[PDB]
Amino acid sequence: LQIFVKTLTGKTITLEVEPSDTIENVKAKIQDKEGIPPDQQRLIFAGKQLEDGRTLSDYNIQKESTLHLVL
Ligand SMILES: [Cl-]
Repeated sequence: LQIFVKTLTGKTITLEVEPSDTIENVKAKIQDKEGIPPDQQRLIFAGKQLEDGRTLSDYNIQKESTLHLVL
């Protein structure tokens, strides 16, 4: 599954994940890519706040979906 994550400057991160990856797993991938600590990351998809212990499939996140890092 390929997804995009936009940082707070609009920089695009491209990630490879599985549909049942947790948001915690995605946060670790963003940390590796950009150095942003997971506890400072807050992710939104289609206006929905994503929780660390839930999965991408729980939120209907699909191929080429874009997630946003927010304050
Ligand atoms: Cl896992």
